[PDB]
Amino acid sequence: TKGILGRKIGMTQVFGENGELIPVTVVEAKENVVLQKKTVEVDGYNAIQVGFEDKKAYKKDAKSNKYANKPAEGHAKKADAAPKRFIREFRNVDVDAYEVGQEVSVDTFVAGDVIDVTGVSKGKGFQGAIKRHGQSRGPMSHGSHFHRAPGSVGMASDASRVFKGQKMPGRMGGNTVTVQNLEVVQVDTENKVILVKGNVPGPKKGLVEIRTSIKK
Amino acid sequence: SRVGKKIIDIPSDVTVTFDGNHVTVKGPKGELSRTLNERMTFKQEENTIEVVRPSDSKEDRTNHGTTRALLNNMVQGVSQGYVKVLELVGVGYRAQMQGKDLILNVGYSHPVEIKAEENITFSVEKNTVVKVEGISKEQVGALASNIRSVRPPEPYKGKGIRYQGEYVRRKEGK
Amino acid sequence: MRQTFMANESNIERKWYVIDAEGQTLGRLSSEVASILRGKNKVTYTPHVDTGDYVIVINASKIEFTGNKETDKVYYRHSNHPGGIKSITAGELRRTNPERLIENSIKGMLPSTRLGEKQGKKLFVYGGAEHPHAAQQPENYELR
Amino acid sequence: MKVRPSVKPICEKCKVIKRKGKVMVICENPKHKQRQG
RNA sequence: GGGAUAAGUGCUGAAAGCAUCUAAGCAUGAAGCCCCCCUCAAGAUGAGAUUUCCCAACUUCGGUUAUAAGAUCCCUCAAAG
RNA sequence: UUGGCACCUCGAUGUCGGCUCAUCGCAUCCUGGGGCUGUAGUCGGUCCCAAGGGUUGGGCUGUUCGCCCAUUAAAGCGGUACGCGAGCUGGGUUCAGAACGUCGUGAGACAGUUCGGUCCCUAUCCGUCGUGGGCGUAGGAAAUUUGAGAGGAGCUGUCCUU
Ligand SMILES: [Mg+2]
Ligand SMILES: [Mg+2]
Ligand SMILES: [Mg+2]
Ligand SMILES: [Mg+2]
Ligand SMILES: [Mg+2]
Ligand SMILES: [Mg+2]
Ligand SMILES: [Mg+2]
Ligand SMILES: [Mg+2]
Ligand SMILES: [Mg+2]
Ligand SMILES: [Mg+2]
Ligand SMILES: [Zn+2]
Repeated sequence: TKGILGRKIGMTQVFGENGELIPVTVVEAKENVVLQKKTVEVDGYNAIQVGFEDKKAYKKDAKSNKYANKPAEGHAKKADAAPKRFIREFRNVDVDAYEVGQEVSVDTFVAGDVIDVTGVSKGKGFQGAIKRHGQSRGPMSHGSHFHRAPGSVGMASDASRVFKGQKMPGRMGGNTVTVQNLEVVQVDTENKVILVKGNVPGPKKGLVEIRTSIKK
Repeated sequence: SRVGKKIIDIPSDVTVTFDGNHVTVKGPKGELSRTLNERMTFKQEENTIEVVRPSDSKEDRTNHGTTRALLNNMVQGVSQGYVKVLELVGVGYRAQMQGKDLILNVGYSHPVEIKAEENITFSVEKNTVVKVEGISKEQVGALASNIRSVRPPEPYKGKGIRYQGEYVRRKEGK
Repeated sequence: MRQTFMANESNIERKWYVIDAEGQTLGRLSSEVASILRGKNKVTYTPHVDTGDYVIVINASKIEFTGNKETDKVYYRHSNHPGGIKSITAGELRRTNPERLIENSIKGMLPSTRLGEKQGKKLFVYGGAEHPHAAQQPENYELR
Repeated sequence: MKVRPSVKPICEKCKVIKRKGKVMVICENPKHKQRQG
């Protein structure tokens, strides 16, 4: 079981051995370091905490997340590492295989590895029931005054209320999503890029977490 | 309980040891240990054992008969053992032994393998007869049932795994 | 003339007790603990204040049932979602979460009031024979 | 199996028994197998 | 895939010398049940855990104070709205 | 279901069908597990367990039904004010016009027919879907988290081989 953190760059295509067009997503997974190792003894569970992407060192009057705060700088320093923008825990990996301050390389994954990619999906803002919940529209003509409305939200005196889980307009997207059983097409060590077959959630520049597929 | 009243005669070779409710019986073939009913009281003689029920209540009467039988079975099992024989019927139905484990071919695309259990012996004769031998009557019975369950006998032609002395009802298909 | 004593926080003294659940029927243990928690065993018992004592229950895993309750006594909980009814048997609850089984049993015998909720918070239940409240210096209590 | 309120022996061989609190009939003839319900 | 089950199917077994899947005991058995998979989740007021950062003077000795780490106002913005 | 009764509502509890959105029961249509069979096999019949998921598009008619075309693993049956008109429609029905048959001396009338015919409302409270602020969580903070709970998902065909 392996895990790495990367940023989504975009999509492209690669030609397979038989000349099949393979839709791919380019992920850059440079600057991964094991910040901390969590153990059952101390934390009650085993995990490695990986910090990805170096951030600038602490300064006195930092006004942004670009510069590490004193708490963050200390945590990273314990691992003898530079402060990191993104930090995530991998429970799947074996703690013994890793040492604190160790670099996690893209070469950990190899071509043909089946992986699960986790990321936050693209935000869509306030969205109606048709787009958010894939509901059918009402008639567009024939006297209709019902087009993009959600429909009846209940029954009558029996229940005299709307049940929890009724599908209504609200904020859509910006949700954690895991796409399972994706494949590593290629690993570029020089550019620190992993090529994942298919597409993964979130905008370009978004954080992606790549893990060995849970289902095998 | 006439069964409960009947005494169990210990074979001279076999030795029965009672620790509280639990009883450990040692014989030439093997040693068997079980826990008998707490209420039942056991009187032991060199050549025989008697089980005694405290009350004539149904619960005591029921347990008395069972307790006697369980002790009797253990004693007989260690002395002589119990064996159940199963006979495969139908063309292409064969039994073979892979080490301790038994391999059964019974008109299936996949071969069926039954793993051997502790205190049980699987033996095959002619590839059409399988015998299960063990100290425990229950253990032999269970494994025999499992072997028989792999392919139960069909009514029309009698094809399947059956107990050697089992009777199968026969029907005419057409 | 009005002469009835009224207990108040200034004069109330709460003790700590340990009760062993081993070999005890759930309900019979439960009803006794409920009275101790509510101060019913004190002469200074006052309704509008908590005069009760803290109770530690140990060996909750070893609590007993009669008849076929282990399989036939079912706890039902609703999530407030349509079709959101969830059930686990008393026996399974004893295996998985014995502390909850005891806790819910006693709390169901306590009043559903602000005071009643407070009195239930004084109950500490443990599945094993060991508890972490040695500092409270609890006293063993034998159920009547 | 016959599931019926009236469970009774159909033939001489039929035997009335109780399993798990249910009146049942067992017999060599499979047709006469019964369970009260 | 796992655990426990339904209707079932048994093994051993008496009450009831026989018999009997059941009473004691022991197995097996469904898209179902509890998990396994995904998501939210400590206002879980029972408010949990780990790592790191900050740590002084006054004072009526009761406590206060602005400051620390940190975070905002305001401003340039978008992957967010 | 057709009724019986006339108990809440006549200072108003909108009524058929469809559309939108569902939700629940199981007496189960399909799929899963079984028993018996007048079960050779392939198929079936009947009964038991089982509500997890699934359960199509058309022609005619206002239709619900129902018949039919073509499918499907299957085209389940019921409750929810015959679910849902402050969510939609308004074809039927249930105003004023007109006409046919019929009845009436007539004015008119007909669970007979025919054509035409105004569907209002800026959401206070609960409920629901989203999204912030306060305080708490015995110092003040930055990150990473455990999971008590809760939600989601859960369906199937055909073909090849044996
Ligand atoms: Mg449409
Ligand atoms: Mg319009
Ligand atoms: Mg009859
Ligand atoms: Mg009257
Ligand atoms: Mg009114
Ligand atoms: Mg049923
Ligand atoms: Mg209606
Ligand atoms: Mg309405
Ligand atoms: Mg109209
Ligand atoms: Mg009329
Ligand atoms: Zn018969």
